Amino acid sequence: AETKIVVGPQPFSVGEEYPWLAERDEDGAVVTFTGKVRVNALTLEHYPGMTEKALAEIVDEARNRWPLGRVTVIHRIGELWPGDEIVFVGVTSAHRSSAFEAGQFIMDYLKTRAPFWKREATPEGDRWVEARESDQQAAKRW
Amino acid sequence: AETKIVVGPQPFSVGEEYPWLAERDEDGAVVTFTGKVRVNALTLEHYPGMTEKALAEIVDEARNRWPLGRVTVIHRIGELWPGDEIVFVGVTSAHRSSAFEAGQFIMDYLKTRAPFWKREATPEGDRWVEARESDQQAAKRW
Amino acid sequence: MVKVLFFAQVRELVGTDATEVAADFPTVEALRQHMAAQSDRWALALEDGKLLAAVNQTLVSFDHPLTDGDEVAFFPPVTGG
Amino acid sequence: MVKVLFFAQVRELVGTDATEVAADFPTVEALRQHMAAQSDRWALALEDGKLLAAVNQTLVSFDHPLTDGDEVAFFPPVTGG
Repeated sequence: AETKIVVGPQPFSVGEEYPWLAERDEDGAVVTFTGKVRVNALTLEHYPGMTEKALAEIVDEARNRWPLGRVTVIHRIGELWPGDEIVFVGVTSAHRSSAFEAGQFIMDYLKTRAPFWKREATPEGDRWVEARESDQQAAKRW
Repeated sequence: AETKIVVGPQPFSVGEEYPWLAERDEDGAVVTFTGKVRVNALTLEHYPGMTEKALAEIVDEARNRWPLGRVTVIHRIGELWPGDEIVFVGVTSAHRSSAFEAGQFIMDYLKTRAPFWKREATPEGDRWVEARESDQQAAKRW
Repeated sequence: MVKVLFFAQVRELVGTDATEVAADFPTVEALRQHMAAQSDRWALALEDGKLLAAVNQTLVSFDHPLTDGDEVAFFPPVTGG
Repeated sequence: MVKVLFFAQVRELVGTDATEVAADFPTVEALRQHMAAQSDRWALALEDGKLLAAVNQTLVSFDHPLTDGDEVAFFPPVTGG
């Protein structure tokens, strides 16, 4: 089935993205995940080309493990603010367990394999966000 | 945090429900699930009063297990058609694993503990949908 | 007295939504047995180790005690979602 | 020749986005060692058992072989999502 991958600075709207995902009657289950930034600007650096390739490869692997219908993955770049939605993953399947599992798998892999880096603003200078070993554990369990 | 529970015949729109769920900046993760009917009308019978109580109790238990922000659970009743969205669960949390886990927990419990019954239409008469032991397994694992 | 409600296949087979029975029974199972023994359609409706019950709008095992004023519901395994 | 790209902290410390190095190295690690040995800022930038690498836009272990024409990227652990 079709896959939509978008990497860009522009905001997205779940209300705009959901209808396409939910279009097919054969997909009884639709799961979405939205990740947001929780005054100090965050910037999201990325590796042009590899980022899109990586995201496509993650969805490819998810399709090998689960029988998925439509999938959408959107990740923003450039400067973002507290409260901004940064990432969207939508997955459909005939049944709910595949949609929930694949949705979480895609995020776990995105967090460990997609070339993105966050830098925060803070009063006295910029600070690169630290990665977490817990995300390595979340990814390797699958 | 606030909980929204709705049981009624009226359709819902994820695009309408999502913004309220996603309002709070402190909730970095938003998970939704939509279940749909995959010519022959389906009717959803329910137990007035107990249904709303059951749904409230499921969300209560989810809040005991995970640190959840806003939660929405909507389940339709009356006559529905193939392609109609029947159920919506939305959960927020500071982090993604709690939102994914709680979202699936709520659905697993709804499928085993919420008083709803589906009857299908078929050419030569009505047929009550059969429950699945696999849903009992999905619920009891938590 | 106990108010008894029925849903789905159970409701269709017994031919009513509800009935108020002015009698005391120790448990849900005791009530079930006495209702089932009324006639063939009642036995068909209230047969099974799948059948579910609620007392005062809480799911309950069939050994759950009953008192005057309780609401009891008999229904099939749920199929929502 | 190998085209080498840098991102995030690695990019900030080396002071460039990219450089084309006209020399052969057997592996990513061999390239890393030779680049790191240029100066103090280079050693700081390309230090670590956390550092990641990609060859031709695929994540790769540091023993991955290199040939003429490859694109190699050095960067910190990713923090998207």
